[PDB]
Amino acid sequence: VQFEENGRKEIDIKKYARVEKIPGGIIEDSCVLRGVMINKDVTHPRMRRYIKNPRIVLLDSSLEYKKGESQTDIEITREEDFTRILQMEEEYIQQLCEDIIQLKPDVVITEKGISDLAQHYLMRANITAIRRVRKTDNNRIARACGARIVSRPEELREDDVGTGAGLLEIKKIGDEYFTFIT
Amino acid sequence: NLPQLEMLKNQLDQEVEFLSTSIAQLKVVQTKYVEAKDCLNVLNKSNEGKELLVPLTSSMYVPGKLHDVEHVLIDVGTGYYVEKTAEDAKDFFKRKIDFLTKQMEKIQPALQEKHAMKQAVMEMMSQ
Amino acid sequence: TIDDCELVEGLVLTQKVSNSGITRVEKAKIGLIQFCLSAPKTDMDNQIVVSDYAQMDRVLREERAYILNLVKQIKKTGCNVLLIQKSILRDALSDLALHFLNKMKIMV
Amino acid sequence: VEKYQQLQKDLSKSMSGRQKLEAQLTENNIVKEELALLDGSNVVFKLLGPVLVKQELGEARATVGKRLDYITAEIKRYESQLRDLERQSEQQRETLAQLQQE
Amino acid sequence: FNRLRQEQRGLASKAAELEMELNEHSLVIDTLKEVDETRKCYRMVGGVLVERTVKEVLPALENNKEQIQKIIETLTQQLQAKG
Amino acid sequence: FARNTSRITELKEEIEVKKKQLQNLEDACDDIMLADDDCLMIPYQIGDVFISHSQEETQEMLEEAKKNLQEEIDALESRVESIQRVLA
Amino acid sequence: AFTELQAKVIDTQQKVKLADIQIEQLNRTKKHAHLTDTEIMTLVDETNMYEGVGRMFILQSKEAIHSQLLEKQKIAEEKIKELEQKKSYLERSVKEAEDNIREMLMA
Amino acid sequence: DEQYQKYKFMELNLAQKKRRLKGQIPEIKQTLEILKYMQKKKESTNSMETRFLLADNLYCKASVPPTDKVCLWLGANVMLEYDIDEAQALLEKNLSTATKNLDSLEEDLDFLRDQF
Amino acid sequence: SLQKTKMKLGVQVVITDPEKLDQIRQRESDITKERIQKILATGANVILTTGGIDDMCLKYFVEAGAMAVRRVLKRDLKR
Repeated sequence: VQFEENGRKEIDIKKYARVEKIPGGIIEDSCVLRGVMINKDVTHPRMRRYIKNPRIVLLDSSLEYKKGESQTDIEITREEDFTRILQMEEEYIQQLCEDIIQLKPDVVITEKGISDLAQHYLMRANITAIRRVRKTDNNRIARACGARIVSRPEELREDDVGTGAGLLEIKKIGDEYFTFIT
Repeated sequence: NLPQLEMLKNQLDQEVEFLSTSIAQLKVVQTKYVEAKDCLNVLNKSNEGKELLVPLTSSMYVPGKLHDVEHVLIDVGTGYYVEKTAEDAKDFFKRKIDFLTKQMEKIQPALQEKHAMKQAVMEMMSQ
Repeated sequence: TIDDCELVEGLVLTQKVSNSGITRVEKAKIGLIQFCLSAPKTDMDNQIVVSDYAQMDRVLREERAYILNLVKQIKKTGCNVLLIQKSILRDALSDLALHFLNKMKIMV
Repeated sequence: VEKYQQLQKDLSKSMSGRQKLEAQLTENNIVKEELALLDGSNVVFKLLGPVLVKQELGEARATVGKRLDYITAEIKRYESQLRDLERQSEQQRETLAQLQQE
Repeated sequence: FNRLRQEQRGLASKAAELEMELNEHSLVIDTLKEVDETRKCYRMVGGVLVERTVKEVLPALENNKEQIQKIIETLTQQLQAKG
Repeated sequence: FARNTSRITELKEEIEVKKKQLQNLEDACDDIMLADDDCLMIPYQIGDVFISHSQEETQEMLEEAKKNLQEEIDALESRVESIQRVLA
Repeated sequence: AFTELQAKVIDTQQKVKLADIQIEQLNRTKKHAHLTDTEIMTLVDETNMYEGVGRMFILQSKEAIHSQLLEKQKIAEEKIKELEQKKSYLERSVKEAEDNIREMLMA
Repeated sequence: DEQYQKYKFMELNLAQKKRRLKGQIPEIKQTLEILKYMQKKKESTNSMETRFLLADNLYCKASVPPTDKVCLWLGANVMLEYDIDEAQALLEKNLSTATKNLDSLEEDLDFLRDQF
Repeated sequence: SLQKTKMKLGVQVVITDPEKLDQIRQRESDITKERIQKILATGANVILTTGGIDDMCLKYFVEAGAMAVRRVLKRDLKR
């Protein structure tokens, strides 16, 4: 871990890594995962796992279906407006997620809320989204998968976001499954 | 620190409850206008002049044919007159309802938006 | 500036009057005032409930006639501009009475 | 505290009337503002109780304008009582505190 | 306190409101019993105004009590369920 | 028992408002006698009904309301004065 | 900090308290509509009849009663199906957000 | 002791009764004298253009013949119509006699409750 | 900085159009052909642009010759 640099190969503080708190298993065979690893949130796998689809992508976009874009407005007043708003949100979210196909990820990383109309498009496109990651995790996966953290999509392309094949497994040490970016 | 804040939280709760009574007032003010909109459809259906059974104060009913849609009337202000004309009685009290409903939006939108901070104060009070 | 200072006969004072032909008046009759030009005032500005929506109108419609008689008396006095005393020890002045006394070209 | 409570009561009974007049005024403003331009569909009369008399727009305008001036004057009256209350809140409230202290 | 209080209050009120409705439907019977609702009359049921001889009023005004009575008795017995 | 205030204050205020209403009714009578004094059409209300027919027929209820107000209200003013004097 | 994310999850709970109210209001009003429909189907057996909004009664014939017992109840019907197609959306909005917040944010 | 609190509670829960009762009294008055003063003579005389309530905010012009028919409701289910002479006879008791008991159960009840 | 994404001013996503949501950037890129014609008429053959402009957007001006240079910052802008 020296690709991050200030003129020359230089690693930053332990925050650039992350410890793990499994009470189960045995201390005699404990080790450290090759790459980034997501914990203390994952307990069951996504509905598509053990598949290998390259070029991991990561976002911080408020991709939730709502009245506004980054904020929630007052309750709907024009009762007919909902029919229009559902279609406009569907088209808008699909247009945003179209450029996710430019990378064809297996796991989408979203700090803000991934949305069901986005996740339906992703599963139709054989893509999955992991949600509720921390701020440091954005940089963690960005470095691990060979990407820069980008807030909102369509500013992404292969070998500049993500490198190589996305090969991830979710398995349990103890009673809880954990996401392992292997 | 904590004790004085908890003591004043009772006054905060009482003012929030007063504003909650205000929003209950908000739910109870729409009525007059909502049955006004419901009674819209009577006007156009009876513009030839038609027999009506109508209340006198609240509890009385007396038969009588409505006529003269050209001076249908609404009360306003300190004793001023709103003489609704015939064509208005068919179609234009729809926009009059639109404006009364606009005042109804002064009630619901423009007061729920400022009671958003009321609910925010409720959420903050947990600290 | 400093050089534009001057000696002035009579009086010069800050603005009060508006929309009363404020451009200029010849032989402006100036009248001192130390008496009220508004509705009577008490614990409230009225002697009835401030929520008697139908009633303040029906009483101040003749209170307006009263202040109109006052300003008409000022007119028959022959005034052109008025000189009103310090305010705090007195009730305020009704700006509508000012509006009426404007139309026959009298300032305050 | 006597003076603070008296000024609080004055504030309350002035603001109740001010708020009720605001509640009716928010409606009369619009009603009259389209009424001044929708002539023919409505015509100005006075419903002064259980009777009707033909009425002209100008005296209604004068009435609403002097409502506005009256209520603004009442607003400054109320807010002056507010400064009076906050001024008494120091010393008229220290009246008891200083007698309990010494 | 609260986790029991609001549950009991809601389950009581859900039929206390219908008990008040039965109170209204029982105080309304005075017209039929003594005010002589027997002639040819323009009877209304809310929203509708029927000119009919009042034959159905007795079954209609008994069918509401025959249900709401057992509803309110069930509420009264449910009040004793847990203390 | 010094119950006078609880039994005279409301009567005084209601007599005052009824006198104001009677004065306003007299003002309305005067107004219909000079403002919109047109014989041909005049909406005049008896309870919950307009009839735009009465010009001189308006007094048929103007006097009725006048006396039914004034006699009852000054009789009840004597009543509240009686409530005052029975205690003092 | 997680304070604003916690604000969002409490906002989702507030939206749940919106959801239950917005479905229960319409299901009670629909029950009232069914009661009115049963009453109107019962009372059509007689002819000389009046309807209105309560504050008035307009005379008609029987075919007008047949027309009115359908033309407004069918609007309430189309509106109830609108409110299921809205409630499903908003209940998805609250429930899936819960599914992705409760076992996720505690990390 | 508890005397003050219970006295205030009784005063409140009886003043609410006062407010409610003199709440329904004015409109039942109106029901009596409006009809008995205008209609009983003029409507029985000749048919005129009239004003009737369409709603409590929508007021519509009307005309009435000598219909002389009146209807009373005490609830959402039970109706009876009457002539223009017996209707006021049945209505006049409902206030003229009702005031004597309800208001004596108000004025005299207050006189007692000042000690009760 | 013309962008496919709402990182800078001028880009919006509230529009209710599956096309316009994307081709607002394309329309702006086609309009900027007028701007590069203007800079060529003034005398410039390269235009520098602050951060947030897409490299594919730079291609549009590279093809026309009036190429665009990315990554100039606020201190560069003020200088």
